[PDB]
Amino acid sequence: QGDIVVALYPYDGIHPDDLSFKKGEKMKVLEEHGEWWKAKSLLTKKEGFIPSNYVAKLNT
Amino acid sequence: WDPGMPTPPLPPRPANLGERQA
Repeated sequence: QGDIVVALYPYDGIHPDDLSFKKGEKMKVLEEHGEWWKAKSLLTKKEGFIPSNYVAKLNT
Repeated sequence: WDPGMPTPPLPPRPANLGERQA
């Protein structure tokens, strides 16, 4: 369903809905499409689209 | 080291994926 990923670099909140995340930050994926998955910021429940490049899976 | 501030380019967003809602 929703896997957990960690940001390797800050995203860049440019869109009004994009979820901003920083490097080393942990995020929860809810629906990974094919290039931009919408994760949730553990900071305080932030939900926004995250790029499939900045963040990486907890594994590799 | 020296810099300490990396950041790869993001994806393109299929049909405004990470852009707007749908």
